[PDB]
Amino acid sequence: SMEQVAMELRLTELTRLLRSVLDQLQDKDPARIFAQPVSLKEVPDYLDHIKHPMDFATMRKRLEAQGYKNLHEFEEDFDLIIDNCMKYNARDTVFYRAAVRLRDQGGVVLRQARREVDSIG
Repeated sequence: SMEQVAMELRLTELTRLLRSVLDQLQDKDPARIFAQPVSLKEVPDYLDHIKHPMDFATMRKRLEAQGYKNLHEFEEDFDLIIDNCMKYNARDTVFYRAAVRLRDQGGVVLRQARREVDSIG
């Protein structure tokens, strides 16, 4: 149908906007602490601690399959990256501190993204 196509152009454009959001958030992680999944070879107990692991590469795979239906879904995954880290790692660690800084800096980007998603529809 023509409606299915219109719907698909919307999803494509949301994907476009989320790709730019993802790039901006990932720039706030210059140390690349959150770039890839936590290695189960190197942290064998990780899944005993963290039930839903997340990282920027895994988000990017979902993004490119148009797997985010709305900004809320994408923010959920971003928040997992931060929240998982702040639980697994102690306060006095470079990892925990990196997550705090990503959260604080990401806030600004996400605030305008919400406005853009509502505005452009």
